[PDB]
Amino acid sequence: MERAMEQLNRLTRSLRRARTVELPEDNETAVYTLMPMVMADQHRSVSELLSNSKFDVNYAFGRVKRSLLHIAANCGSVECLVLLLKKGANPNYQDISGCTPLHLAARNGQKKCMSKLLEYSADVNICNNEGLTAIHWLAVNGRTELLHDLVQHVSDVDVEDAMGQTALHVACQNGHKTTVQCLLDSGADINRPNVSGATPLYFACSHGQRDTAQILLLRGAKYLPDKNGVTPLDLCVQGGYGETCEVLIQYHPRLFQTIIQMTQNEDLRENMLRQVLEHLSQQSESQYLKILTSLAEVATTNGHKLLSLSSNYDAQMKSLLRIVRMFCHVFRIGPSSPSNGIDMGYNGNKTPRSQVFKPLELLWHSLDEWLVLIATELMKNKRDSQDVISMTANRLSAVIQAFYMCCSCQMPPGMTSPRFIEFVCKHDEVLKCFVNRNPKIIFDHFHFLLECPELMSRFMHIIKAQPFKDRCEWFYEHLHSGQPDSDMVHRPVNENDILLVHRDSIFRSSCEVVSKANCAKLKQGIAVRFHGEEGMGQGVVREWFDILSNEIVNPDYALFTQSADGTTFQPNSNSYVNPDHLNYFRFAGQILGLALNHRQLVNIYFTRSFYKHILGIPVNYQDVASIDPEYAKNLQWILDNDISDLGLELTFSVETDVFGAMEEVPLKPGGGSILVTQNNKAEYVQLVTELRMTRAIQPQINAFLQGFHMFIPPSLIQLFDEYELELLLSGMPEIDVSDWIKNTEYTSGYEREDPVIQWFWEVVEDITQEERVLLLQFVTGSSRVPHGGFANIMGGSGLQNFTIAAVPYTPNLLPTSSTCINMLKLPEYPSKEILKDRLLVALHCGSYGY
Repeated sequence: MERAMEQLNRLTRSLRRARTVELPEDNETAVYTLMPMVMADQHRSVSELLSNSKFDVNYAFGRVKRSLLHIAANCGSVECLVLLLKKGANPNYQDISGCTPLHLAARNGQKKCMSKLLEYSADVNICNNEGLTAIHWLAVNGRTELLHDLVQHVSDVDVEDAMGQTALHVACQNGHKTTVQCLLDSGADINRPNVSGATPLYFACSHGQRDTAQILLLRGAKYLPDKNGVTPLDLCVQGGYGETCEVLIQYHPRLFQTIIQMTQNEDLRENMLRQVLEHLSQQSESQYLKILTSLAEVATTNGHKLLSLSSNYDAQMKSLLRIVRMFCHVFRIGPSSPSNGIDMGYNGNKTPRSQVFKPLELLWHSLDEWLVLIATELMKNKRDSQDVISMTANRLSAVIQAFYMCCSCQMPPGMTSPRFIEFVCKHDEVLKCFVNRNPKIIFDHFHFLLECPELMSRFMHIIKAQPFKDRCEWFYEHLHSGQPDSDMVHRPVNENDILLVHRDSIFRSSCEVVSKANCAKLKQGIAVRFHGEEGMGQGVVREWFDILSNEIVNPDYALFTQSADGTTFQPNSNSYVNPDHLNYFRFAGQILGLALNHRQLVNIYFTRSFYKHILGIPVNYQDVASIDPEYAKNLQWILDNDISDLGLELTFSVETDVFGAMEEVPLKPGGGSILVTQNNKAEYVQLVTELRMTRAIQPQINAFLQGFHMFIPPSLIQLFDEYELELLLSGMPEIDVSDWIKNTEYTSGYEREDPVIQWFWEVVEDITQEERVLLLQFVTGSSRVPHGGFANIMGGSGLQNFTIAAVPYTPNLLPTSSTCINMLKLPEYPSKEILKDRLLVALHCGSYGY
């Protein structure tokens, strides 16, 4: 058979060293003298031949200071151990490690070996130098049935290890149940404390173990704390261990309520309790409602106490909100059936809303009363006015946030609560006193209320009379201190996402590289690199933007063209000729947010119209001057003379090239047959402006916004106008006043030093920086200069100069501008008081309408 080699050569090695020889005088050879023979099952014959000998095993061999008796416990034979025990070989003799032969047979499971040592009265209590013993060694090793056969021979089981831990305390820490099954049968103590008071119970919950804690309760363990007071319960929380907590509750239902009281404990990890409750909510519906209803009684308590003027603000204020993010989170998970998964809570299925929101309503009735005060206050105090607005308005704004957080749970994604709406209009006169009191509360408490887009759409009540010098700080303050739509605050960190740039053609190459790379991966110092060239750590970056700036307007690509003013750029309507047409546009919009979000500027300026579309704003008829003034004039004739005197009627459906034939298409959808009624030409002026650009462009423009919106929240930059926006991109320009004085050209009636003009510039010197800059746009659109300055005016109608002309009339009329000529136009203001009254007043309303 296969193991016959072992059968034969067990007899052979007897012959090969048959003649007897005494063991070595040295410690190195004795292990060499017998170790193969013991393994080779000579254990009986060696016990026969070494019955006559003169050496002892305890003269330990080699560096390790072990014995063959340790090997005797290893290799698993007794008949040699018969003779070894006749010699009196001390089992409790130890290595340098302090270990025994027993631990080997324990480690190896040689049962009969473990027996005979105790027949020699082995001191089991001798721990090694590490402080661990056999019984400890086995429970961890999960070897129980021997431990039944072992522990029976001793009564000192309670005797601890070096540190005080019993094997029972160990097994619970490891979850070795059947081990524990035997130890208790063998007379183990249950509530035996460690030095710290740690029962085996405390150890199990630390480990997150279920089934053993079930058992200790059956056999009648006790729920106790440690020395410092920490319970088993606080562990499973800190562990996130849900199912173990469920077991305790079957035997101590008082604990459920204790959980709920933990949520107002600041020290805990909110992202652990979600594991617990979200688990128990799924456990059963009869538990489910008890949870939500139980949460609210804490909320209703804290709120009335929050409104109490004695309570400290910041403490309770999180303690409330620390609850509701779950309470919202649970309802969107919805009612889960008894011992079964989720149910929706649809109509007819018990109306969860009928009960759970009920305890709260006192909070909202309580709420409205204070606001009713303030209305009577503000209305009746307006002539004779610490003020409660100054004192406690910070508090209420905590609660109003609670009223959007709750109501938006019982509506679908992205859909507004109607009940919230009516609440706003009732008190709209009051809320405006808070925003003017503190504008940037809008970022913290009223965040979603006024920056969720469809609400921002609806809640323009406030966004206008939102003060505007607020914006003046906020070109930069809410860029540098962030723009908190949850993400313009901190960045991720990314290193190994390097871009290989193709210097020879960056545009087409980088089109690919970006569309691969992911979004948040690029909100950091971008790893700009070329093919096989380091160049610079990051200073190379600026080449990438600055160069792409001129390559988008690379006219051979046919993306953009100049205005009639020759200075500003706009998208080419006939760009449809391209084979690949739209995909390039998407590349652009991805750029600008990165120039923005990393707050480095760009040198290009576009036409004023193109900004109005980005902000979703409508166009006016002046915006046609970029493409062709003649239509703008032709549209002006319509306003110059009403249709009452008109003989040539217009059609509301006109031949137009849209990258096709001169197709006559309706100006209004379907109503292409009507004509210019006296009450209808306003729309005719309107749609010719819109649908000349829109219909030709709208497939193009949108791809730009998909990427520009990718890295930017649209809800924020509705903040800015169209005249504040171009400055974040190309920087606040420089203005030499003298250079602007010298290049003037006075004409059409005015002389260069009449009283009015001397008094004009007197007003300008009083003006700020962000208003003179808007004057320039009002007459040139363009907002910034070339190198040579105003002496090197780009002009556009040629490189012509900042010019002025007259339109004489009494001060009733206001200024006007002609852009392409880069000329200003002024009705006369015949006095310095007229100037000091009308001009100072006329410029502002003239320089911008609200």
